[PDB]
Amino acid sequence: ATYAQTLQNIPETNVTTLDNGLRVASEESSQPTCTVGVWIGAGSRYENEKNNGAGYFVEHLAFKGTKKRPCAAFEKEVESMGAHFNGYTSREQTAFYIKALSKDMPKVVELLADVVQNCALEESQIEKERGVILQELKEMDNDMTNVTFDYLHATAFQGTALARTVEGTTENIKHLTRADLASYIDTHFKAPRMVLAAAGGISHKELVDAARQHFSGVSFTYKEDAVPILPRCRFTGSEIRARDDALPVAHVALAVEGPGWADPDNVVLHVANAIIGRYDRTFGGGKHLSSRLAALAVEHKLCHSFQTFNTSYSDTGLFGFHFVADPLSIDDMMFCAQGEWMRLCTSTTESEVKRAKNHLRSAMVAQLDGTTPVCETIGSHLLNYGRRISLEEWDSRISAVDARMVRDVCSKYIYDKCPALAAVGPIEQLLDYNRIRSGMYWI
Amino acid sequence: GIHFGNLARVRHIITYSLSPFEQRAIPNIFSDALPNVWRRFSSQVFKVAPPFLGAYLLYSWGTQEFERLKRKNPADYENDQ
Repeated sequence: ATYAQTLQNIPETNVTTLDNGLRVASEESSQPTCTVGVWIGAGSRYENEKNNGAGYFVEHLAFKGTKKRPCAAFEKEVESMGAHFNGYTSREQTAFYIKALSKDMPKVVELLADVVQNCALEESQIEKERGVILQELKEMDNDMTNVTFDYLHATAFQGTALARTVEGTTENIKHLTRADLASYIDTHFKAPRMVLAAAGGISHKELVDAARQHFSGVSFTYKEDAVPILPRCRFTGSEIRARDDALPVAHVALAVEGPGWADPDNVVLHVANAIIGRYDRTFGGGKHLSSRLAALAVEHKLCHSFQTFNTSYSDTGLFGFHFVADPLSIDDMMFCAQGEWMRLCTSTTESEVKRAKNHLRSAMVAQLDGTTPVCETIGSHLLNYGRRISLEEWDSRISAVDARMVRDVCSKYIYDKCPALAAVGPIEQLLDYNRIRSGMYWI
Repeated sequence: GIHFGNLARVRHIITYSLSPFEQRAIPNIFSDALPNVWRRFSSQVFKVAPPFLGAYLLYSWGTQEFERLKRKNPADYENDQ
């Protein structure tokens, strides 16, 4: 049983489409337990100045009961069967999923459909959640990492839709109407823009059947079955600096525009990020870590942590890094960081990519560790690539990557580009934009 | 020699900037630049100009007065014979 063989013997992912336009996909295994959910192509990016944070507001009511069954009833029924109900809303994607015994795959599918189609939107529950959401905005405001990434999007995509945060504005949350949420749901939670995904011990045909039974309400016009292409979001080389020397450590995020889901180069960018890696003060490896940047961080105590990232989207994306450091080590950290980025475009080695490729393989395999994560892969893949991509395909693609390819792709997206910068906390030591911009060439 | 990082204690200030490549080097020349050059000029002309005008006059005078004293005074030879 070799790695190759195990990859080929993995059960295939089955997909079928209903007449209403909804897609049903699932990967079958022999597990008494399973996860099934509906991945919707909706998010803050689809909102606008007036209904920003509606998709989030909805995510708060999607579990407070439907028309067929009020709050208590809905909750009791789900709880009493040992099932877990979770979900989330991002900028371009939303999801509501359930974990339970394969023995209930069908009852669950009915529950899901009831959630996405007949949300009660209890007028009173809405005012109750209005205050809850307002408390979460103050909680999240202390999450420097997330405040920093929000700011990164706020400036990198300023003037556009991707500039808004998922949770939305205070004004919006204070004034969103029962009608707005309703409108949101109707406008976005639509069959062709959704995906019923399930993984575990489930019958694809039994899944698709319960699907036909509950996911119905077909469309008449053509405007109801077309998936609206979103207007492009302009990337802008710039920086937003939120200074507060009262904060203990500083967060910094730098990034360049990325390609977008469908682009093959993403396989290389991920290998690239694998070379630089990530780090945090609890990595036993210490000064021996393969990641050069990580090694330097340890030697010179450059930061508390740092991480690379390649955040994709339909038509764009953010490729960069983020670090947390003491006010007095920001400059050296940024220096070494930008240094490693130059090394990438200019002097990557075969040994380097070899390691990074391996690291990347076990990374993709790790994202399929359980029913929920695999179910998440399916929902996302069909929603982003319009098809599931096997580990064997990925591996096929990953294997083709070499040093030269890394240098060329990185040079393409990084070298001499104007980055987007977001800095929060005690950032006096972080040099100006011009100096950082110069770190973008020669290495 | 080394100062960035230990300069001042600052809180709650956000700043926004754009790359040099995303903007014009010399923007709004007529709607902003010149109007301001006029503002600046105007607000300083009566502080500066005056004393220089004064010096200029004193110069003129003293120069002319000097040359005037080189001329002949007809009243020195009226009764000369």
